[PDB]
Amino acid sequence: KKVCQHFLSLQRMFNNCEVVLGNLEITYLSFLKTIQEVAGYVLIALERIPLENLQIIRGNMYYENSYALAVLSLKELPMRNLQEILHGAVRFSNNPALCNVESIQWRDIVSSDFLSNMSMDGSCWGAGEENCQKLTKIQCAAGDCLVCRKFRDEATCKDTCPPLMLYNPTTYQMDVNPEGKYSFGATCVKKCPRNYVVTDHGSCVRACGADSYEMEEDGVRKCKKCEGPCRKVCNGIGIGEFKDSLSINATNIKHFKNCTSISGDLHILPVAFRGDSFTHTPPLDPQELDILKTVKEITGFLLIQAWPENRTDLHAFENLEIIRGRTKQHGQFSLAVVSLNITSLGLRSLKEISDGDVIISGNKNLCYANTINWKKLFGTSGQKTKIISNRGENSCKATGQVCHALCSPEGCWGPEPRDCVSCRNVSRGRECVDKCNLLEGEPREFVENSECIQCHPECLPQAMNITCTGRGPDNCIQCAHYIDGPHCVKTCPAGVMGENNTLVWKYA
Amino acid sequence: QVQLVQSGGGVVQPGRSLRLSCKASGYTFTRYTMHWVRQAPGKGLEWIGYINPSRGYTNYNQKVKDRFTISRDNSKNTAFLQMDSLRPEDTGVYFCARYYDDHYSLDYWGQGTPVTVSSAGGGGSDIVMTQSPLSLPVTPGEPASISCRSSQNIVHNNGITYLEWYLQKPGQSPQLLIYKVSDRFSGVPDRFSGSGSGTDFTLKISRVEAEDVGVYYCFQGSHIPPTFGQGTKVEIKQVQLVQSGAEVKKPGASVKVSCKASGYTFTSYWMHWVRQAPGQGLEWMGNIWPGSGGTNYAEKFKNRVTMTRDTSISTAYMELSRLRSDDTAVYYCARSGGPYFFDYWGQGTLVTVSSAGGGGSDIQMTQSPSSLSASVGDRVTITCSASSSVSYMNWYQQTPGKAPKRWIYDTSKLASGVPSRFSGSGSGTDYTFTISSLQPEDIATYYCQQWSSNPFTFGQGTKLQIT
Amino acid sequence: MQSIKGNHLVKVYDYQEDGSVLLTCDAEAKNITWFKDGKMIGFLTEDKKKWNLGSNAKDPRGMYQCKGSQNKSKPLQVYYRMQTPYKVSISGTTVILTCPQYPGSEILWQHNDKNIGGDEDDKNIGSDEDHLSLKEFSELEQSGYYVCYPRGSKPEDANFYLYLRARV
Repeated sequence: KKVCQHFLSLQRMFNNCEVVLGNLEITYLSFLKTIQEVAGYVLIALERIPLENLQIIRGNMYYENSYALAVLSLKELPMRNLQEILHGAVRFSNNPALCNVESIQWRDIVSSDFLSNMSMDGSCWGAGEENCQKLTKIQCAAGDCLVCRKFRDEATCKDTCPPLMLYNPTTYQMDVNPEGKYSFGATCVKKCPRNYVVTDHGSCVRACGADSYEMEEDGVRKCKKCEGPCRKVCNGIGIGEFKDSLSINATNIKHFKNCTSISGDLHILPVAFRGDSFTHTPPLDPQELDILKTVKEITGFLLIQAWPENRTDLHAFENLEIIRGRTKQHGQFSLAVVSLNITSLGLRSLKEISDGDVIISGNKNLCYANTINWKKLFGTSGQKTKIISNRGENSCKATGQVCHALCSPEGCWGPEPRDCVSCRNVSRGRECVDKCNLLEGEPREFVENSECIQCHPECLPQAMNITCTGRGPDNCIQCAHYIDGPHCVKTCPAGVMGENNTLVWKYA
Repeated sequence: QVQLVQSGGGVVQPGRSLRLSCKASGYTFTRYTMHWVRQAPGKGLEWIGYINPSRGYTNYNQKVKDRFTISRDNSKNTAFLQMDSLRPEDTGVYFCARYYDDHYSLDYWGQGTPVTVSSAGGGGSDIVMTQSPLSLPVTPGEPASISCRSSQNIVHNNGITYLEWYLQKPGQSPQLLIYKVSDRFSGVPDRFSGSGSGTDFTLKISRVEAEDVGVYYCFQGSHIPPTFGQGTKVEIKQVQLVQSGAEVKKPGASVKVSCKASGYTFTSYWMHWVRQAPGQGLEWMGNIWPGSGGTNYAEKFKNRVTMTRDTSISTAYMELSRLRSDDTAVYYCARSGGPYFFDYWGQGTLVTVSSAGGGGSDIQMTQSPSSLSASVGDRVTITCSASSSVSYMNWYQQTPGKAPKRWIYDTSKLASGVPSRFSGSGSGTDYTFTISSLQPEDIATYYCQQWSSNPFTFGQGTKLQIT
Repeated sequence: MQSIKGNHLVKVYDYQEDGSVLLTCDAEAKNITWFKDGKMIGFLTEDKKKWNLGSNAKDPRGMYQCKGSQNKSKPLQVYYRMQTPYKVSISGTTVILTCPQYPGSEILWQHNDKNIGGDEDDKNIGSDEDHLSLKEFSELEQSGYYVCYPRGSKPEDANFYLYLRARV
């Protein structure tokens, strides 16, 4: 059954659509005749339009508000099948050329939405008396229902398809459903068809790039939620639309909004914060530099030759995560903070300066720089630092701007425990505390691979021994809330799905 | 069959650069000298020069000696003609011809390529910054107002009307006066003010002193090429970038006027390099972000200028090669700014380049009659008088739309295929071409040519028609 | 070279049994008056007409010109090594010639009325602007009359020919 969402385009992309999961936006010849059931609205804007097979209007959108049947200014528009517009209201308005329509009532075709049922210009329905209204009410709606209330897999009417995942009390665990069925439109499919990618709600949609990301964890592409920023390459300074550009220009800063892996070389150069005259770029508002903070890789050479002075750390690249120098500025430098005014270099996560060497010079007020051990940062043996001319090391130590002693000897890119390459003790996420909440601590976490792992929150902290050994409430030692078999859980399963979607009482 | 193929012609805006190719076939390209000749609409043949493919030795007509460069590729049997700063006067059909030294004649001529030098869009090429007053002299303490109108809307996509009015005191570097349309440059006294919108803008000098005296020049900004306007010379009714010293070079030569820079990170402010023709306004010439050696050359000099820099020594060089007569200008080397273009400027390096007579005599040939109508069978006699004794005279036939063809060589020898009814005679400064019996196929233009001295000089051409 | 057309009436008598340089005057024999560097060096009243420059071992050199009843003929620059004239330089076995008049046009060279310096297929004969280079100069082969001329003009129209005799 073909599907769709200029007149020629819509007539070719709507002609054979046996069902359209989008909207029936027929605006402005007899190209539609077998549009069976539509999960959405119908923007009818035209005098002879068959539309005969239009059976169910779901109003999943509305023109302005509950406007499922928007009409205007079609006596031979025999919507005889248009018998039940569900979850919507009929805006059957501006019917000047419509005949045989006033005689037929306009209310039995909608249910419990007569409040928004406005219409203005037993009884036959459409053009030609051969058609009748065929009242059936005064779960089928189109008259083993022909059109189901919510989901009709093959012939049955079901409110909801068989889930892709069905709990296994045999595993004492909420498992997948062997009869797993994605709900394509209104029919359940074992395999998500139409090159459609499984979506969060399960209704495979052909586009879930919003607030999510596509994944392929099986033979079918799936849309996964966007972890932080999800991947979104953007051409960088030097390559692509900015190929001639000389910096992150202000007329260039915005287009990198939510740019994940800037593919060129970000090179924020002094003219930029100065703003340039010959290139016509207004001054980049110093707060706007926060845009690039979503950066998570910079496949080029980042020569950041000034940042706003009122900020004491290069906080704007506080997510730079690999600085692979596919090109290297002067072929020798990969991370090149040169003559800034930053207190600590502070690039809090850069843990693979892949290609070039790193020169961090001129930083007259950068102190935590020297203690960093750049060998673990360099990725190839030809990398060699030149971290020079910084703030005086002896003066730094005298002034006390030395790393938190809760930091391992490898150094630290900034004074706060956030900026420390590795810790003397283990770490609780970004920072690195003295001690995990092994017995005392509200988070009551668990140490894992020199890292504090906050417990499954559904687990009570324990005051005699360690609270929870490992991740997952299965690993939780204390669960004052209910515990599900050998696992702890929020609450017991009752409205669960079973062999035939049976509500598993489980235990009390 | 020897063949000369001209390619590369077309329409270009005046001042642009043009490169033509002449592929040689049917002979050893290196054994005969190659000459290029231009045929303008309505004018006779003009010799441009020659280049020896075996030696690379080239000679040029003085009128183009400084703007054209004659090149050739022995590996491709093609001669290259690089024409720069094209003027409307260069419009015409350009022809390449093979010189047989044995007959002292161009026996093989290419079909030619038409060149037309006209501006497709003058307004697009240069947002005409006409300024309403011109050399307005003003008594001190008066509310001066100088208006300039931009040929288009100066309203950039950013929406900032990137306008200024930079002043150059007599014998001093340009300095900026109004930061944008009505703001003020730090250090610019508020006595200056200005206003404008769309394409019309104007500057107000409420109080005028000796300081304000000078020329105020309105630069444009939204258009890609900065383009300085006519210039209203107001009369009466740290970082320092050092330019280099005054130099005089000769036509076709090159000057590298240096620009030493101190007080700013040289590789942190683009060192755009304006030029100020005597008797003409400023015109942006090119830029170079000293960091990376990028050049953004201007169209009017697009194939003649080369801007390099040594960030090491904190000096920026700019070698303008193939200098021409009108190139004499003082390359004020300013530092292109943040919100104000051309912020602080150098001393300026004047470079006056002049030429000599360059064979002004260009010993001339005169042909008579200019147009001749005769009946089929009539005897036609064409005379060619030389301003000076020429050892040998040549006659060339050009049918309309056809290249010149060698017809008579050595002042009496008929080219291969030339009918015996044509005859050439003469000596010294008098030569005659006689057609004993006119034929309809003889309708064409006849040009006499002297080769005793460069440049080759052609007679004006005799238009022969049949009544 | 061999021709006297162009008022190049002065030619060298290379019919000497001894290494003496005899000069001949192609004028209507009535009386030949000989000049050397503008100054007259002899006046032959009938009888003899050739001018003996002496033995070639003394390296005779100068611009020699004669005159019969007509005006002075064009000079013959003699340069033995055993108006601006042509410049001759010897360095080892290399003979280099400089054209006296080099207005910047393509200068062509001819040796005993035979063009030279044109083809690049000769490693020992190079033409560089107004300089013609003769490497491994052959006394018996490369000596004789030489002349430089611009493209388009006649060698006989040159102001004077050069007679070269050098032992290297």
